[PDB]
Amino acid sequence: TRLKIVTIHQEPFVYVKPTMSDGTCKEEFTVNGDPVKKVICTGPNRHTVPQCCYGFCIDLLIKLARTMNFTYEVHLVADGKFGTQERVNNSNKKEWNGMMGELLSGQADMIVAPLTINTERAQYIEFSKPFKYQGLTILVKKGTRITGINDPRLRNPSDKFIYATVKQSSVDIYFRRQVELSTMYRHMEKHNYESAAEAIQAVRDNKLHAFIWDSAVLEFEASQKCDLVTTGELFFRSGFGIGMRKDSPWKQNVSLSILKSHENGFMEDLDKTWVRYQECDS
Repeated sequence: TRLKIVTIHQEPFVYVKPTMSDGTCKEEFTVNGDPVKKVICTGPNRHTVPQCCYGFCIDLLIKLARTMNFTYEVHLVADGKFGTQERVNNSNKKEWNGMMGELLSGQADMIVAPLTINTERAQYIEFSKPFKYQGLTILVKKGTRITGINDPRLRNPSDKFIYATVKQSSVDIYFRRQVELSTMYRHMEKHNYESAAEAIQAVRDNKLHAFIWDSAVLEFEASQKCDLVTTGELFFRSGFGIGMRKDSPWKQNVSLSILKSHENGFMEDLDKTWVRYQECDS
């Protein structure tokens, strides 16, 4: 009877850590001194095992479950991707990968993660109203001089300045579905990473010069690591929403909960707990 919730590792929305030797999760406290709420999330470490999950989206999940009175089980997307539609098995048959695919196949009943709301996905699933308003920006090593998405080193691609995004993500599609961005798309196609964490590390290690990704994630990362910065103003706006199959019995109630959370300070408090609370030190 409990909902199968699928999520993905993506700080500060979802942290994923090993359980202690006894199988439980380490007792930690937020910046406010409150216990950090932790849930067991099974997924690849390959090898699939129980792990500890917490963060902005986990607090949101707990709030939704309480408000809507439902039980759940959380697992991390098996292929580690957000989701794009592609031909499979060397055929012309198209299927969605990532969390999108799991939701459509029934492996998941609800996607609770920093999932971007876009038109392509909305053609196959239903989204709640946005639980977070953000956009796209660019992450670079402090010192790198880039104006933004219109910088010549991005518009006139060269092996001297490498940039990329994450494979099978909404950002990949944003560029793929725009002829005006064909040159850029062709460049990133040869450099895209499997996960945001790896791309961010690459920028830090000087192996990737620019990482194009969600501003909610990049601004947090850049604000916690003083060697990393973002290019400032977002070049596109998008929201994160809860994902459900079309004609789901949870759609209306999920959006009602999100509305209330935007109205009473709950969402704002999540930002003060998980996003803006301290200076760089990582």
